[PDB]
Amino acid sequence: GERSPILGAFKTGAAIATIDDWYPEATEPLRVGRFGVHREDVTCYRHPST
Amino acid sequence: KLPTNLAYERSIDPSDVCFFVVWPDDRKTPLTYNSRTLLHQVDFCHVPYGASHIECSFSVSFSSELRQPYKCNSSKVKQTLVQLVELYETKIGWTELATRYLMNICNGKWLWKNTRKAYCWNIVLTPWPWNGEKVGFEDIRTNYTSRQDFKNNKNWSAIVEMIKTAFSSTDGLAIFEVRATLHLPTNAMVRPSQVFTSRVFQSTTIDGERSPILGAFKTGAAIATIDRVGRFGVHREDVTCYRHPSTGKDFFSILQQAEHYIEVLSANKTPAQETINDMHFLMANLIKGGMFQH
Amino acid sequence: VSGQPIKSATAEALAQGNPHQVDFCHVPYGASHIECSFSVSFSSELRQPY
Amino acid sequence: KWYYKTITFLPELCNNESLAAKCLRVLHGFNYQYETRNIGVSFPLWCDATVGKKISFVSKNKIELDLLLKQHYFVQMEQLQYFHISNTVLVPEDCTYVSFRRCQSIDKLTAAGLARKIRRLEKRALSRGEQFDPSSFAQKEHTAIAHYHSLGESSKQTNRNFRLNIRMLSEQPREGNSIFSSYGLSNSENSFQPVPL
RNA sequence: CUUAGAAAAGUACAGCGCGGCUGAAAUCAUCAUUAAAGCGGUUCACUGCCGCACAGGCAG
Repeated sequence: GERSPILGAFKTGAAIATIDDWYPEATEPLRVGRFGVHREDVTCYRHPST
Repeated sequence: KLPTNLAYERSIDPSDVCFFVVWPDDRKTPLTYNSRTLLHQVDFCHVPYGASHIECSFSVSFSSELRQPYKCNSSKVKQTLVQLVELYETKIGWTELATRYLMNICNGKWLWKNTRKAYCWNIVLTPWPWNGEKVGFEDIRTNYTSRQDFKNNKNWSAIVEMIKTAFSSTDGLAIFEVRATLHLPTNAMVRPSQVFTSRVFQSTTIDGERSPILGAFKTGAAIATIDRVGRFGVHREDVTCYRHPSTGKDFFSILQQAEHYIEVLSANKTPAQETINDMHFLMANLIKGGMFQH
Repeated sequence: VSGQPIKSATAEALAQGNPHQVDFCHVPYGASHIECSFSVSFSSELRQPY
Repeated sequence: KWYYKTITFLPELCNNESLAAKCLRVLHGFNYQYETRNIGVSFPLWCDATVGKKISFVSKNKIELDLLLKQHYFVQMEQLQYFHISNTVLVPEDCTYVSFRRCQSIDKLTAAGLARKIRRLEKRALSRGEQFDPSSFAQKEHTAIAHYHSLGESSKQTNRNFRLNIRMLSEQPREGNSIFSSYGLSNSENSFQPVPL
């Protein structure tokens, strides 16, 4: 009966899936995506030009 | 120069201040306040008769979240800011900012006006990570009233050191748990934070009953009052704001001189009058965080 | 935008107070430790395309 | 038979709370300097946000009331165009009777009054019994009270600015005693004598 | 200063009988809202009395 804060199901999925560190100049893991998008830095690696 | 996306995250993380009443039996009960309404709401909070001393406790945690921007549209300004932070740390050091942030923790600045008419109030905190006894300050009113008075403490160098390491090393972190003891007069007025909307306080339920509180943001203002640190030198009481954009010493007019500051910090000894103070202001704003988008 | 300061930004205007409303969640005083729990399952649905 | 005279605060920029407080002050002074307590005080008009712009003194004895309104304060304010005084008018039979009772409850409802009450209980604990603990007593979370004006006063024997408050309420139109406390209050310890508008 | 000058279209009325829209169904895969914050009583409602009163009344 009490509303409680939660962590979204898709957000926790975005957490345990942060394993991608195979991009060309990798330093830290990223969320596994079709275009290896970084969030702390806006620009995304693994661009189709690469 | 300002990228379309540029955000920082705060390094100092103060918490709420919860007031406790200590009885002669040393048993502690949460402070409570009365609310009066007319048939408009006015709130009154006083120390109950027979109470020994009011006790206030909160936790403040430092972290190294100013090392790199939280978000950054362009990579150039990201490495610019990172290099600026590294050069400031290596050339000037974190001692001044650490001492200014720690003095407000220890001298009871976060109590605001609650310490106006108290006979004596003590500040004792337990840092983390720690390896010995708790750091203790006794009778701040008479004993500890200056930087020299604070430095003459038994382990003032040790506590201020862990703040420097927390600010310098990545993942570095220092946690303090402050506990004030206020020997207020009989039925003395206690002034907590008033909620935005007459006099009505902020309240959180403790031990099943409501209690007056000092807002986390409000306590952060007292901890960060080192100049209050902000984009402009905004003064709460007198409306006018110093460091106006016309004065050329706001955050943005200083931030956009990042290349010049990088050149100065690495060429020769920086002047302690102009460049050092600008660096202190820049890093103080970085610690607070925020968005510098446009 | 990328220009001189706006003329109307006097001392008072830049130092007024702008209210905000946020949701504040914090550990209650007197507690011991926050506990979080969730469930994740691994399946073999990657072998054959949907 | 009751007789009354009224005075109106002519200036528009004035705190009628303060003016009524001063009026009650001189009234109390007269009620001591002389032994009589015949004259009461009534406000012909009353507003929930402020006491009325007129104060009317009601007494059973005509001579006592007229002599009271010859006090130095009233005379030295009359020629200053700050006061307008009516000579005397017999109480109409169409008037209404209400009581401006002073409330001692608020003085204890306030926080320092609660502290005073607990201290008084501690002192009266000299009557033998188990020593009580102040921790048991606590203030109410919420308090709701009716409208009041709390005119204001300052003690003369000692420099304590005790603030008197009065609550208006209707009462039975007959009470022949015509007695009051040091101030006209309709809450005299003996009885709650009504006053006319 | 009028295609100017003038003018009563009115009396009655029954739309009624009868009806089977029925058969069948998969909407369908993936998803980080994130960063930052003082709403501010300078005095003002104090101190005594009674009553056993976390009762209710007194005065200055």
